Amino acid sequence: KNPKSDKFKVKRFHHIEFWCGDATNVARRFSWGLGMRFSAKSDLSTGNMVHASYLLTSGDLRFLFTAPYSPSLSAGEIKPTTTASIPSFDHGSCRSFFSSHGLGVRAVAIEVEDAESAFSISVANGAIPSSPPIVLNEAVTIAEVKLYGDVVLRYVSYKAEFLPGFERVEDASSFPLDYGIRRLDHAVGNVPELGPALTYVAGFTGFHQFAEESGLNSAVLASNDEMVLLPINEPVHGTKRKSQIQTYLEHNEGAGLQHLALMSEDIFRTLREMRKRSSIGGFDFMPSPPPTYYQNLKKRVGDVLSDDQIKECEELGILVDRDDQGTLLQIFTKPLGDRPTIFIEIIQRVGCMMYQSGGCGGFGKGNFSELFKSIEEYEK
Amino acid sequence: KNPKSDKFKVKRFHHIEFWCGDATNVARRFSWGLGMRFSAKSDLSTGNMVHASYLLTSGDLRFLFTAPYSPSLSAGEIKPTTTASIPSFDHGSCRSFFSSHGLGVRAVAIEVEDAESAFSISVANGAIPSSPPIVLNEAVTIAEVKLYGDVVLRYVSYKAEFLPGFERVEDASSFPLDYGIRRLDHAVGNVPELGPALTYVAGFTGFHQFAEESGLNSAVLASNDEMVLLPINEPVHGTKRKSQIQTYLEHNEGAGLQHLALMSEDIFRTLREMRKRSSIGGFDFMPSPPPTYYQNLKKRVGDVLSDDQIKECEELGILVDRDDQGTLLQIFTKPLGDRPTIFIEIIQRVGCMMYQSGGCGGFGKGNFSELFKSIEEYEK
Ligand SMILES: Cc1c(C(=O)C2=C(O)CCCC2=O)ccc2c1C(=O)N(Cc1ccc(C(F)(F)F)cc1)CC(=O)N2C
Ligand SMILES: Cc1c(C(=O)C2=C(O)CCCC2=O)ccc2c1C(=O)N(Cc1ccc(C(F)(F)F)cc1)CC(=O)N2C
Ligand SMILES: [Co+2]
Ligand SMILES: [Co+2]
Repeated sequence: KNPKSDKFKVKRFHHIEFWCGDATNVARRFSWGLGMRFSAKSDLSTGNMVHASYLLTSGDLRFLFTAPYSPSLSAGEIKPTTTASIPSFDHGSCRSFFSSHGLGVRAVAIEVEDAESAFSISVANGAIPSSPPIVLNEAVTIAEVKLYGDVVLRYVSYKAEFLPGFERVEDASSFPLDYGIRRLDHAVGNVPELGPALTYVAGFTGFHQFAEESGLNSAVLASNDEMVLLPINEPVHGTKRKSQIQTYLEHNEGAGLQHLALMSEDIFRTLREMRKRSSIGGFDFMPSPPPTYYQNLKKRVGDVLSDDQIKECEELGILVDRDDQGTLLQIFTKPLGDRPTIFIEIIQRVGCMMYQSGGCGGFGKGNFSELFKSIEEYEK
Repeated sequence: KNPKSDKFKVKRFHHIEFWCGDATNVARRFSWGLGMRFSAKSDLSTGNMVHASYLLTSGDLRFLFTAPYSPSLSAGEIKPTTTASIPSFDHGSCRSFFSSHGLGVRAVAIEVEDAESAFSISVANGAIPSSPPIVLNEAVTIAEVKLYGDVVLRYVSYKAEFLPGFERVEDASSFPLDYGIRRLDHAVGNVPELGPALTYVAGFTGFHQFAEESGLNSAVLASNDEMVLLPINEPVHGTKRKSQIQTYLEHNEGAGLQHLALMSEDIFRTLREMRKRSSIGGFDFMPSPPPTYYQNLKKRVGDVLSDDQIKECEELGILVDRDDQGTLLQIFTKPLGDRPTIFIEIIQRVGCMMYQSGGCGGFGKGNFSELFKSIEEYEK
């Protein structure tokens, strides 16, 4: 059931902002590893004396990487005279975030009809404000509320690129990489206590719960058309193997964003291209399932995937799960940086055609059991 | 003249250590951009709860990238019980370094006969101690003194890999990249005042001055066999164009390492390979000289380089300078990270055969004049 209870008009995921120590090196690594092109910048060369911010895009997916300059460059500025292009940025907040959590997501940004109204309604309904609505060049409004940990939910609304004060990137440094990634499917938080986290976020958004022994409990919040999807996990303590959610919270110094799931238009091509680059600057993937997992795929999805398509999943280490509505192909990277905290998921969904409805096939929760069983069977 | 006045036995450059916010992303970017292989690690997977450190190698060149974990992982440790593999590491020092200077070189490490003796003699002769000699697994001794700014000169000595507590990297993640870089030729500091910097460093090492209108004054300190080369620059103020040394000091928050010069066995292949990767995760190069510069090469080095070899320099943007002893091919990257501070030089030297003596052909100081003249001529 979908009660369509959003308290303001939400459109789509807009961008994800990483707070970094050095934005240049993270952005270049991510660009090569994920096949995202450099699309926009705001830095010293554009008159920004406060922060360096680089935008990568692939389809509709937008990854922003931001780091502070020396405060001495902007010491004479005040907020009314700032050269920052993102007015919510603060040197001390950014350094404190990074020192506490390491490399990770500061902002999950969604596009809304009216960022000022979304902010006001959110705070009226319990959201903890983080940055008030600020209108940029009479063209874009941006506002921020706390989501979980030190992650903010950022509202952006457009009267009619990316943000005022960003410049389009010179063609020569804009190499048109593309491994097939097209949009952000969902963004997932880890928290110590799921209940209070859900109540808080659903309280101020009106997002509804989307319909759904090893590590976690989780629930998913969704916008009216279920295209903005925000799962949240909590640990399940005193287990046989240690909870990966608890490990996250230990190494992250508390709650934060756990993973970003990136939809591909062709998950086979995306994984071929990403895996070719794992050991030359790109991303590594989690250890692949045993061959028993792929033999068991025939009985589970043999009506969705051909034998060749199942063998292609096996070559690439792709996992498969299935709803009553549709089927999910997914795979997980190793952690994106030094700490065993944030990672990326690549996904593609099949079914639920009307356009494809959001969350078709679920989130792969069946693959916890299915992986465990396949490895026990492979021990044989 | 070389008075061979080293106060202790110095062998060669050993490694360069970058202090990072996230060592993983910097190391992966550098590996792809420079063609260096992952050779060793010390991190959570090796029992290090303090710092993540990744070693890249190309020939004899060794680049170490280090970042701190959450102090909470090691809160119960004391120095006698530390799990750090580099005992001089300190969470607060590293975060303060990075917040102040951004991504850059913390340690210029040279191999010596006896790191404890080099440390004692250095401090007896005016060196400011930074980390005392510490013997690692009865096998390697490491000690540190201040060089300039927050950069340390690190002494390492071996009784008989890399460091105890580092593990050799699993083959699969060790892709054998190689664009031809073979060793560190020189490492260059920027300081506000050259005189006091020279007197200090030459005072405690016994390094001698190596024989040599636009931005700087500089001098070069050299070990007995002139294979350890440490140039130092100061700004020249009140100039037509602004001093690049002064710009460095402003954006770096004071003195620090300006550039690393990396010798290639085949600078043509290195630059072909690096330039292919500039816009897909690698490094960019400074704007190339005008064609007049390459026409002027015939009169300057036409007895060293063929016309084809001169045309190959032109295709790759390589600069050329010449001593009375030998000839230098060189080129400079754009800054390695967000700030206009540290960059890399790629070099190859021709002449001075006996092995090749250190510093053959100089450091390219003639290319300041030669670049200016060529651009004025190209304005035509
Ligand atoms: C996160 C995740 C999802 C997932 O998408 C999801 C939602 O979207 C919302 C509902 C709840 C949820 O879990 C689905 C399947 C899944 C994992 C998973 O996390 N794992 C471990 C794992 C550990 C450590 C690391 C790293 F080392 F990188 F930190 C990466 C993956 C292992 C594994 O076997 N299955 C099958
Ligand atoms: C550093 C340097 C050397 C050099 O090697 C050297 C020694 O080894 C010791 C003696 C003194 C010294 O200078 C040699 C030639 C040279 C430069 C040079 O720096 N430049 C500018 C330049 C600005 C900014 C940036 C960056 F934006 F990346 F910060 C990179 C290069 C411009 C240029 O035209 N010539 C010709
Ligand atoms: Co997921
Ligand atoms: Co140089």
